[PDB]
Amino acid sequence: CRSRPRNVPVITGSKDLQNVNITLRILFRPVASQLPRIFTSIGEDYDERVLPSITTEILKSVVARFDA
Amino acid sequence: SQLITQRAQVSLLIRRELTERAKDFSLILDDVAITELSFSREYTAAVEAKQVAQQEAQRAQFLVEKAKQEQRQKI
Repeated sequence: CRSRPRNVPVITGSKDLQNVNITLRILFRPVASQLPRIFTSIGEDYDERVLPSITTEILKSVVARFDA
Repeated sequence: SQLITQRAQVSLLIRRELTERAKDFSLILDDVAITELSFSREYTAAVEAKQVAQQEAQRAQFLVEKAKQEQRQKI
């Protein structure tokens, strides 16, 4: 339940449609109380199932609206 | 050019900003410096070419002095 940083690169198309490579560091950690549920659904390895999806979809959401 | 000259303050500012970025990552920064700053090919080469242009104007100035001496020599 301590903290870990995770780097997600995104080759995002900008407004002028320039393929810009942007590496985002997300520091993160789990939640103390709901670690039971976290294992019932996901397991011990909660982190890796999540960070890439949200981070890629969202850097795309952002830099899509932004230019090179 | 400022990154090269004003580089001490470049170090200071980059150090403040990375200190604030890396504090969230649970590590302690004490002493850090910016050490490599190179630019591709052309600034130094063109500066030296400008120096050579000035010194070549002077070289042609003494070509002009030998033009006086050939002036009166061939008179």
